[PDB]
Order: sequence, then C-alpha cells, then structure tokens
Amino acid sequence: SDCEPDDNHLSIVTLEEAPFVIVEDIDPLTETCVRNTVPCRKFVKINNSTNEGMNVKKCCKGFCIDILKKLSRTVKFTYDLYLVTNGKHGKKVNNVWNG
Amino acid sequence: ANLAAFLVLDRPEERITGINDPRLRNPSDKFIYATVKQSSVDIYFRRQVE
Repeated sequence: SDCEPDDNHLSIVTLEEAPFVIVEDIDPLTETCVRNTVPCRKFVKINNSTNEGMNVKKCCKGFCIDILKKLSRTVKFTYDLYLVTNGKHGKKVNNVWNG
Repeated sequence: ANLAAFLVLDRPEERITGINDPRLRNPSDKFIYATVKQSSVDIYFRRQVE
C-alpha cells in the first residue's frame, strides 16, 4: 500500500538443451502442465523478421528443476524461471557475452 | 567347446523383470504394452506421473 522492501525474487534463466531440463510444453489435459513440474516462460519466434515473442508458460521438469525446488524448500526463496533467446552459453565477443 | 558355450549363452530373462526396466521407462514403438481401460492400473499410473 505504502512501501515494502522485500527480496527473494531471484529470476532464473535455464537452457532448453540439456537432459537435466526437459522442453515439455503445455498439455491440453489436466492443469495445462504436469502434476510435478514448475512454470517457465520463454520468448518465442513467431516470425523470422519480428523479434516479438509471446511469453507462453511452459512446464519445466528435470534434475536442475529438482535442485531448484530443494533450494526453495530449504532457504525459502520464491523463484521465477526464464529462458534466453539468442545463444545458450555465449562468448566474450567485443566484451559482450551471450546466453 | 564353442558349441557348449553357445548352448550355455541363452540369456533372454523376459527382458522386463518387473516394472523397473529401461524398456518400460522409455516407451518403445516396437514393443507394444498397455492396460485395458481407465482402471485402477490407469489410476495408479496417473498418480505416479513420471
């Protein structure tokens, strides 16, 4: 209402290219995800020219997801997942990283 | 000796040995297996959603 200095947001970005995190999307049945999964948002590429991408929620489950869930239940931080658009790990080109 | 060894080597222990098996973990199109209908087995499978 007036002000509230809080923390524990900790936006996390994960790569959809390893077995430790699946690329499962929304299923038409149940609650649009898996009973044991966490939400994750990734920008899409609707057109090859326009960079606009709808942040469609996805169901991410895997070893990294389990580790994040354990960290959340241990240190009590409310997380929110994310995914990059260009590159996976990146490199230091002209002092600019990617991924 | 070669014939005896070949006769001994048969393996084929039903290739399943219970639910815990790599063949059951990752579905295979060649090996077809399922239940009848939305029975208690189906409910158990849905409850253990992995």
